[PDB]
Amino acid sequence: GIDCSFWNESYLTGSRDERKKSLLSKFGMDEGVTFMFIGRFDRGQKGVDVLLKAIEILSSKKEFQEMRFIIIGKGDPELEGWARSLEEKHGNVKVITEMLSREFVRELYGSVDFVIIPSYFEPFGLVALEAMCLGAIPIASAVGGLRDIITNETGILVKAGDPGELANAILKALELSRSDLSKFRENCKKRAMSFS
Amino acid sequence: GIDCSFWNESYLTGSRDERKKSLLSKFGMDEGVTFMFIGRFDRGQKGVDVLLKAIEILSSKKEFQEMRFIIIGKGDPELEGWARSLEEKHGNVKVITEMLSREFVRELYGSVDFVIIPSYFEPFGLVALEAMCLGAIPIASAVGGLRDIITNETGILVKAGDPGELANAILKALELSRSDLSKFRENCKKRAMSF
Amino acid sequence: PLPSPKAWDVVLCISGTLVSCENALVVAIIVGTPAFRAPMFLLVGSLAVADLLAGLGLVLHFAAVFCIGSAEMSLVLVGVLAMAFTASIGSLLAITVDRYLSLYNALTYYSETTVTRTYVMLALVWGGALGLGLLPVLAWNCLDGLTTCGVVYPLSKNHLVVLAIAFFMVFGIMLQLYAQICRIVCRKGIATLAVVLGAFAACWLPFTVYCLLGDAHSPPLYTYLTLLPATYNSMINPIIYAFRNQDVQKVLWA
Amino acid sequence: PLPSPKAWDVVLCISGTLVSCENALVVAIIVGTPAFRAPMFLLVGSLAVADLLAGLGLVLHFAAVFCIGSAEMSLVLVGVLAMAFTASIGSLLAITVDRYLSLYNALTYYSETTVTRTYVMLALVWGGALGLGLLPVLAWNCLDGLTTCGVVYPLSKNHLVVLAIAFFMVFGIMLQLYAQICRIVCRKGIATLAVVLGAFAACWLPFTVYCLLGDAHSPPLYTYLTLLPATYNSMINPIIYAFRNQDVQKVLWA
Ligand SMILES: CCCCCCCCCCCC(=O)OC[C@H](COP(=O)(O)OCCN)OC(=O)CCCCCCCCC
Ligand SMILES: CCCCCCCCCCCC(=O)OC[C@H](COP(=O)(O)OCCN)OC(=O)CCCCCCCCC
Ligand SMILES: CCCCCCCCCCCC(=O)OC[C@H](COP(=O)(O)OCCN)OC(=O)CCCCCCCCC
Ligand SMILES: CCCCCCCCCCCC(=O)OC[C@H](COP(=O)(O)OCCN)OC(=O)CCCCCCCCC
Ligand SMILES: CC(C)Oc1cc(Cl)ccc1CNc1cc(-c2ccccc2)nc2ncnn12
Ligand SMILES: CC(C)Oc1cc(Cl)ccc1CNc1cc(-c2ccccc2)nc2ncnn12
Ligand SMILES: CCCCCCCCCCCCCCCCCCCCCCCCO
Ligand SMILES: CCCCCCCCCCCCCCCCCCCCCCCCO
Ligand SMILES: CCCCCCCC/C=C\CCCCCCCC(=O)NCCO
Ligand SMILES: CCCCCCCC/C=C\CCCCCCCC(=O)NCCO
Ligand SMILES: CCCCCCCCCCCCCCCCCCCCO
Ligand SMILES: CCCCCCCCCCCCCCCCCCCCO
Ligand SMILES: CCCCCCCCCCCCCCCCCCCCO
Ligand SMILES: CCCCCCCCCCCCCCCCCCCCO
Ligand SMILES: CCCCCCCCCCCCO
Ligand SMILES: CCCCCCCCCCCCO
Ligand SMILES: CCCCCCCCCCCCO
Ligand SMILES: CCCCCCCCCCCCO
Ligand SMILES: CCCCCCCCCCCCO
Ligand SMILES: CCCCCCCCCCCCO
Ligand SMILES: CCCCCCCCCCCCO
Ligand SMILES: CCCCCCCCCCCCO
Repeated sequence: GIDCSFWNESYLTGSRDERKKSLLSKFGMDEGVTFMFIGRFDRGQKGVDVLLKAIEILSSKKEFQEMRFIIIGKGDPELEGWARSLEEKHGNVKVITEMLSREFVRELYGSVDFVIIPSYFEPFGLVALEAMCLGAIPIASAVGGLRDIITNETGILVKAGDPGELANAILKALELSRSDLSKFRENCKKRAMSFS
Repeated sequence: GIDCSFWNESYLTGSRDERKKSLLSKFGMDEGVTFMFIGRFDRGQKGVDVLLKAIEILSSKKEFQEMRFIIIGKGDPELEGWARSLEEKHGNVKVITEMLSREFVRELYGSVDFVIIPSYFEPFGLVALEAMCLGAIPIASAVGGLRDIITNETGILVKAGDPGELANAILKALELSRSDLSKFRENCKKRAMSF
Repeated sequence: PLPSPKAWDVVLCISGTLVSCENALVVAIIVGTPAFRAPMFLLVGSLAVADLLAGLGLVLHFAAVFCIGSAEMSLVLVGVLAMAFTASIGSLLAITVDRYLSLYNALTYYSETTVTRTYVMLALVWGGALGLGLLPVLAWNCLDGLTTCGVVYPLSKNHLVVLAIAFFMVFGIMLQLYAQICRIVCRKGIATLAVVLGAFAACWLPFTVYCLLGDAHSPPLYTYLTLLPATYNSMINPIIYAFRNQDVQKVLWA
Repeated sequence: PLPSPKAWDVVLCISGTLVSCENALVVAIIVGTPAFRAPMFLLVGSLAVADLLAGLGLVLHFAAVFCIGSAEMSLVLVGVLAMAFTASIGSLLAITVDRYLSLYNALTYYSETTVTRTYVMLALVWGGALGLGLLPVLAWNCLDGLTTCGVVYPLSKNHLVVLAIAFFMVFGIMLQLYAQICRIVCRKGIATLAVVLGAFAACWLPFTVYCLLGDAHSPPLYTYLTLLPATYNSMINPIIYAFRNQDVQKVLWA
């Protein structure tokens, strides 16, 4: 399953702040807390629609200008067009529909603050473990598989298919402090490395 | 494994020639026999380098102008740059590094004449069966797995990692007649569905 | 003149009582809430029903051979216990198969084929339990006096060997399934897998092995000493498979 | 000399000679060509070595009980046959797990961990064969009396039961391994799997089942009648696993 050696922060020379700033400059967005979603687009298995609806709901809020979103995936062309429209409407949203090499994914995990996994059902949860190994705080649905990996001290838990609750969780995570973020990242690394 | 209800010619509307011409126009190349390679790029498992070397060798031949090549894959950036340089040098070569949906893959299988599978080791060979189901004549290495599927009457067989033999096989396949191509497509469909 | 109960008979009666209580609780919880209708819950409910049948059979058999003197009522209950144990092991195998396919068929598991597969598994499990738990009734028992009686009195030697052969085949299948679950997961997960498989093995190998090395003339004590861990397994199944779920627990706390 | 061989022993000596000839040819082909050094060929050569040992053991055993009166040699040569059969049944499991891992780990199977795995599997197979073919020459022997000889005279009854238990555990693993290969493949590729598994079950079930339902007082004809199919399983192994390969055929038409 998890290599535990392919995924590690040691392979990345740059620091968290420097890597995040470089990645944001590459995408042409200013510095700030960024949330990344990776996975295929589909009706009711991965759940990109819930994330997009939550983003739309948050758009009416003033603090939405402080949040950056990176969406990676493919699938139904309607959802791809919806994501492209959201990207065009707001300058703090980016969409990457192309495939990415494992090195790029590893670099991303070590740069983005939070990884959103709002899946309807996910028996095992490789994505959560891979993100946690590089100190990425997850925000996942409380379904089987993700419930075991993520405890109260290693991330957040949200009800499946509840855009309002997902938006509330994002807003609440917006206030976490840098020291708390570092402690959470260390705890996530420990949980991912110890858990098989 | 293979989904017989997913890979079929029924889901395609136009005729073989019409789909081929439309795809070639979309890719901006003239009508002709087109050879497609789909797979990962790497050193010694799928052998894209063998196909690229064969194309380079064939470039010096006069008949090379009648061949079209579509290369789909990802991997070592050096090989990607080599493929891009080959595409730039010759107007009858195209490279697609993007990931494609299964519908596009089936359309390609139903459009291109020949599918090249010069892999060093293919224990099962899903690509061969998927290409055959839509009526694409394969040109595969004679390694385990591909040898079981492709008989003498359903395609060609070439020695693994021998660019000269691959070029010779491509040249030989360039001269097959339309009726022979139709018979080969029917035989390939029968063999693929039989499994 | 009813026979005098022994200490081991009382021990098995109380073990049956405890098993019945636990699995009645589990079955009531699952059948009560209408949200528990996924294939996992169907398989766990089948396991709980099998264990409850085994426990109730133990209690009734003790009450049918020492209190309600009867020679025809204590023979049906042996078949009932054989059916219960066979169905319990079949349900364990079905649960393991479902878990492995859910971890492997990540995207195709959530379909109608999963429901059809679960129904097929339940049909196979209970049909096999009933086919291999009707032999004591008429097909194979040593009651007549010319069928080489086995270690468990009413049953036959040719029947208790087929049961052991089937158990060892199922055990091999379970080992292979756990190998492919270990490969997908891989030290907490592996430790938990090892514990869950070790409980099953340590509980069911004693009897099924003594079942092949024993005769009708061996001491009757070895029966009880090897057939008690099987009851203990039926006792600890709900804890492993039902009460460790995070949806059953909230209903428990209600 | 004195025992005056019987009509059922010549039929077994000739089978031994045929098995020996076939597998000697296969081993000579494998060892002669230096290109055959992949893990597949190591496993298929181990299988051939095991079935050559079995055949030579049969021939020598027949020649040591009816031509060279010697109890010591016969006792030593029964253990050789037990080891040969154990190794020949372990090599099939090794081959099948290799096939499954090559079909599954399509890109990881060609790493350098497929050689360490093959060496580990060979060590396990030929260590288990020697551990479970060390019993006749060891404590678990029935020669001294009071140890309840099994269906095969020199061997004990606990040793044969342990061997049968191990076979049924290993038979279940093959069922799951083929149930996993069917999903990868899946009409003409399922028929071959069914035939290859039937040729193994139909050949080895008779003995391993009679091994549990039999006794020292059973007629001696059943041992011959159930141990002949087991011998004939070493005649079709080279055809299924060695002569059906195309490189091997190319080397053979010279
Ligand atoms: C998803 C929507 C909800 C649908 C719910 C119905 C599906 C079947 C659930 C059965 C689960 C179970 O606990 O089995 C116990 C009985 C046997 O109990 P017995 O009295 O102790 O023993 C008597 C022996 N039979 O299980 C069975 O009988 C197995 C039934 C097999 C057929 C599967 C259902 C077919 C319906 C289409
Ligand atoms: C996946 C691993 C598990 C594999 C299980 C292997 C066991 C199969 C063998 C069945 C033979 C048997 O014992 O049948 C008993 C009765 C017959 O008793 P009788 O002949 O009537 O006695 C003499 C009468 N005068 O069988 C039946 O009643 C028929 C039902 C057979 C049930 C087998 C179902 C297996 C489904 C998995
Ligand atoms: C890449 C080049 C490879 C070089 C060769 C590697 C050797 C692997 C073994 C070959 C197959 C075989 O039949 O083994 C038989 C021997 C025993 O035969 P015995 O005479 O009938 O019975 C006596 C019982 N031992 O058994 C063994 O192989 C024992 C396991 C050894 C495997 C590890 C070898 C370490 C090499 C580093
Ligand atoms: C996947 C298939 C699983 C196989 C499961 C069966 C395992 C058998 C375990 C214990 C029985 C046994 O091996 O006999 C003990 C031997 C015999 O010695 P002795 O006659 O009792 O000596 C007494 C002297 N007075 O003990 C040994 O010789 C030690 C070797 C044990 C071999 C087990 C190897 C298994 C590797 C797979
Ligand atoms: C020869 C022996 C190990 O066979 C077995 C024994 C048990 Cl107890 C369980 C299972 C099997 C065979 N299944 C198996 C084995 C191995 C493997 C890895 C390393 C060394 C040796 C074997 N890997 C696998 N991956 C998926 N199945 N599987
Ligand atoms: C209950 C019975 C079927 O269990 C088995 C019996 C045998 Cl002979 C072999 C194996 C198994 C369990 N392995 C298994 C079963 C099924 C399955 C598919 C449809 C209906 C029911 C079961 N699919 C699977 N895919 C990978 N393993 N596997
Ligand atoms: C002369 C005959 C002698 C034979 C006697 C044999 C006795 C063998 C002991 C068998 C009884 C012990 C059963 C072990 C079960 C252990 C696991 C506990 C799991 C608890 C849940 C953990 C949840 C996390 O997963
Ligand atoms: C006391 C009575 C008990 C008697 C028990 C007798 C049981 C009968 C056993 C019969 C032995 C033979 C069984 C071989 C069957 C396999 C066919 C050949 C496969 C080889 C070609 C495959 C090529 C493509 O894969
Ligand atoms: C897909 C099919 C699944 C089949 C699995 C087969 C497992 C059967 C193994 C073991 C079943 C053992 C049955 C217990 C014997 C009877 C106990 C008893 O009689 N106690 C009398 C009270 O004194
Ligand atoms: C990973 C370990 C693999 C172990 C697999 C275990 C299989 C053993 C099963 C069966 C082995 C049966 C052995 C034959 C008995 C002896 C035959 C005989 O003695 N004939 C005397 C001539 O008259
Ligand atoms: C799960 C699918 C795999 C194949 C299973 C094959 C069945 C093996 C067990 C046979 C038991 C068959 C035992 C029969 C008992 C015969 C005694 C007759 C009377 C003696 O006088
Ligand atoms: C694998 C994880 C740990 C658990 C393993 C326990 C396995 C022990 C087998 C005990 C066999 C117990 C068989 C005892 C037979 C008693 C003598 C018979 C006398 C006939 O008259
Ligand atoms: C691969 C995982 C396997 C788990 C362990 C299997 C153990 C069962 C086999 C029989 C054990 C050994 C049975 C005990 C030996 C019989 C004689 C003892 C009594 C002397 O009077
Ligand atoms: C898929 C192909 C499977 C074919 C094999 C089926 C199983 C054969 C059963 C062997 C019966 C073994 C018969 C035992 C004979 C009676 C011995 C009793 C002696 C009492 O002292
Ligand atoms: C957890 C297993 C509990 C075993 C309880 C055994 C108690 C037996 C005591 C009475 C035996 C008759 O002398
Ligand atoms: C499962 C163990 C708990 C039950 C213990 C019962 C022991 C009773 C043995 C003494 C008999 C008294 O009549
Ligand atoms: C003795 C056990 C035999 C098991 C065979 C069951 C195969 C039925 C497949 C049903 C279709 C599953 O989608
Ligand atoms: C015999 C036990 C077989 C299971 C071995 C699996 C565990 C070894 C590490 C596997 C590496 C992940 O693919
Ligand atoms: C593979 C078996 C071939 C048939 C062998 C027949 C031998 C029977 C000999 C019986 C009379 C003694 O010469
Ligand atoms: C599968 C091949 C079976 C051929 C050998 C059967 C025995 C034939 C000769 C008769 C020996 C009994 O006197
Ligand atoms: C009963 C024998 C089971 C022993 C299994 C040994 C597994 C060792 C793992 C070796 C890892 C090689 O990838
Ligand atoms: C009992 C045999 C179990 C395996 C049978 C599976 C055959 C049908 C599977 C078709 C779907 C491929 O993923």
